[PDB]
Amino acid sequence: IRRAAYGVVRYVMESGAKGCEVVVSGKLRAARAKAMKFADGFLIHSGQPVNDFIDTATRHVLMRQGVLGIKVKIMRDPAKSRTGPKALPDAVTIIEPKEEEPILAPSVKDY
Amino acid sequence: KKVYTTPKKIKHKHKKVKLAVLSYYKVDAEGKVTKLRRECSNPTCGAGVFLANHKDRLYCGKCHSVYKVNA
Amino acid sequence: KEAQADAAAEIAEDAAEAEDALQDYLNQQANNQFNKVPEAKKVELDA
RNA sequence: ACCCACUCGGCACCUUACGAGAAAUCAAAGUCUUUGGGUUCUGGGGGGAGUAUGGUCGCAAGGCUGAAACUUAAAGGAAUUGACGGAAGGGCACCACCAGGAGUGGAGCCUGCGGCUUAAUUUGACUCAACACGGGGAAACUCACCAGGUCCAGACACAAUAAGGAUUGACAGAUUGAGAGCUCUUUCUUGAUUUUGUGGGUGGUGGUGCAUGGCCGUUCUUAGUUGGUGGAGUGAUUUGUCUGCUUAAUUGCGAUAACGAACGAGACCUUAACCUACUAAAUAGUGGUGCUAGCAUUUGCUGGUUAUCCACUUCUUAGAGGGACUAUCGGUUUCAAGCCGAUGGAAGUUUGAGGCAAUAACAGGUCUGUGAUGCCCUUAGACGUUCUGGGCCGCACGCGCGCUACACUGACGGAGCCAGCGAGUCUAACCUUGGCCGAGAGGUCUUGGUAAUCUUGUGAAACUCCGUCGUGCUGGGGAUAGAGCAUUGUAAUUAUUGCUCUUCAACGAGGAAUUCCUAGUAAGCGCAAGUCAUCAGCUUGCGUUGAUUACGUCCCUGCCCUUUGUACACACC
Ligand SMILES: [Mg+2]
Ligand SMILES: [Mg+2]
Ligand SMILES: [Mg+2]
Ligand SMILES: [Mg+2]
Ligand SMILES: [Mg+2]
Ligand SMILES: [Mg+2]
Ligand SMILES: [Mg+2]
Ligand SMILES: [Mg+2]
Ligand SMILES: [Mg+2]
Ligand SMILES: [Mg+2]
Ligand SMILES: [Mg+2]
Ligand SMILES: [Mg+2]
Ligand SMILES: [Mg+2]
Ligand SMILES: [Mg+2]
Ligand SMILES: [Mg+2]
Ligand SMILES: [Mg+2]
Ligand SMILES: [Mg+2]
Ligand SMILES: [Mg+2]
Ligand SMILES: [Mg+2]
Ligand SMILES: [Mg+2]
Ligand SMILES: [Mg+2]
Ligand SMILES: [Mg+2]
Ligand SMILES: [Mg+2]
Ligand SMILES: [Mg+2]
Ligand SMILES: [Mg+2]
Ligand SMILES: [Mg+2]
Ligand SMILES: [Mg+2]
Ligand SMILES: [Mg+2]
Ligand SMILES: [Mg+2]
Ligand SMILES: [Zn+2]
Repeated sequence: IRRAAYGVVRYVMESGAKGCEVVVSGKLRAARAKAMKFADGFLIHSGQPVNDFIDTATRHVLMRQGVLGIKVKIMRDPAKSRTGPKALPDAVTIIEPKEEEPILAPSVKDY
Repeated sequence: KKVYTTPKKIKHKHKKVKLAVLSYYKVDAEGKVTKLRRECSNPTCGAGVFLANHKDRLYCGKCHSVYKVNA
Repeated sequence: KEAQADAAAEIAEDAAEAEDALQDYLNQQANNQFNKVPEAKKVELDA
């Protein structure tokens, strides 16, 4: 239940995702229902960027013992956005100035 | 729940009987075959099928129901 | 470790798949081909 | 007597820690693996047990000395973190109060819940977080209940039966609620499709939401979670993440062994506001002109004319941009974040309102949404399924959401007459204008519309006006009931709804209790949508009219936050 989940997470992460999340709900071998979260990197859970970046799916895995949930959540690197906004609304970048060589009594050139 | 009341008296579906069937084609002697049990008049029935004999009754079975033919 | 290496083969199967490597008949018309006669008998209506 | 310094010896306290400890902490509990100044006593897992036995002391109660068999894998220490507390201290909010509004609670009915009744009155849910909830407005269906009647749609595997017939169907008649061959009478038909048995399946609104997925509700009208380098601890951990300050907010400011960060809040998204500036429109609309009617005449005033043209985009529409960032100035505050007032502004209460919404928790609800499902039960006299009728509406009563009233800020009769969100018919009968007929309900002949084009300007209602009524249960109120006509639907009886007449109840402002709310809000009003053949007193939206009162506090309640205790950690069920 870990080896599989953690395996997925590694492949998705290595596929360039900004982040991803794997949840398993159900019952394995123990009569009581338990659940695990598996998550790495970066994810936002709120706002419009939700629709924009994270992709989710749920899947019912039917087994001998019963049925488990697979909820998978993958977040995509907003830089690569192609068609859409290329960063979270969060992001604010200041452009970096350049060293100056001031003074220089005025003169002038000609053409 | 409740589990089984009932007033006895169950039912049975059908036997279909046994009936060695066609001994009915009457010969006379050797070898003429005079063919008892008259045959039906409708195109779906190719005269292979016949009519049953009851009181007031001549009935085609090949017609599951249709066409009472009375004589 | 067994999960990380699990994704070693997921890359392998993914990287080796980036390159990697008539019964004429026609039963629609065969009933039209077999349409040939001497396939039946019809005679009836006595008495 | 008092003050200063110094020194012996006291009772103590403070700060450090070289050092010690498992730690809490310790100037001894320090100078112990770098282990030795002298000396006395006691302990050797937890129970059994300070019990039994002996000896000894005592008047006694009892003191000293003091076992074992057996049992058991932990008991125990200090500290960390959670959970909880009928501990302390700080907050927050009309699901808290204050200041008020409008009410419910009383009345009639409507509806749901309990109860009783019942052949059955199917069932889930019971404080906020059950009870106008399951989209739950049930005449058949729905349907899970009850009274009775059919069918297999029992795959498939082996076996048995049997081509001399394995099996299928039915006319009439009996029968039956029934033109069900259900069953039976008689006897035609059918042709390996079925049948019988076992194994194995299949359906089930059958059980289990205390076996689950998923979904949802609640905690939460909340503000919390985490990691990088650094500081502390042997360690679990901790500091960061904090007294105060400020914000709706772990929102910030400031203090600071922390610095600088990420999820959540914020940003973001939608919708309602603002564009005489950009792009446009006979499916939106204005101006001008032809055509054209009425009144006045002196040029005018008020209409008609889906294309007779010309021009335009203020109004309508939606693409693209602009705009607000609490701006300007000024008060107050660590002159910090902020806060408040004033001017300007479409807009200054997170601009108003929503959508989205971290970690975590519940044995919350849902197996009665699901061909999502484990397992259990059932599976032909069925808990499958279908047909007929009944029931979910049954009525001494308790509870809850509502609706309509008690009238003169009113009923009633004329008449003025004003919105917005929606919806609407293809292999079809949806939205319906208009002309007739009818008191009405409605009927009939037609017509536009797959819709910014037609219904429709949805001429809605409250409201405004002129009258009739005059405080008298009155003409307020419309329960209950009789009688007739219509509509939906195969079916209306236990009366689907609609109309007309008559009948004319309770209720004269409602005890203890208790809900909801701070601006286009409350409340009053009707409309559209869902449901829908018919049925809204329900719900989800919408616009119309439009106040009184706060702008605060922790008193009640509820809930967070520290502090503190813990022998809980399945965490006070
Ligand atoms: Mg964020
Ligand atoms: Mg947000
Ligand atoms: Mg130390
Ligand atoms: Mg009050
Ligand atoms: Mg009151
Ligand atoms: Mg309710
Ligand atoms: Mg029925
Ligand atoms: Mg049948
Ligand atoms: Mg069988
Ligand atoms: Mg069996
Ligand atoms: Mg089912
Ligand atoms: Mg139950
Ligand atoms: Mg549960
Ligand atoms: Mg669940
Ligand atoms: Mg509020
Ligand atoms: Mg803290
Ligand atoms: Mg415009
Ligand atoms: Mg102003
Ligand atoms: Mg429970
Ligand atoms: Mg379900
Ligand atoms: Mg009911
Ligand atoms: Mg009036
Ligand atoms: Mg008439
Ligand atoms: Mg009266
Ligand atoms: Mg009246
Ligand atoms: Mg009153
Ligand atoms: Mg309706
Ligand atoms: Mg309802
Ligand atoms: Mg503690
Ligand atoms: Zn025949």
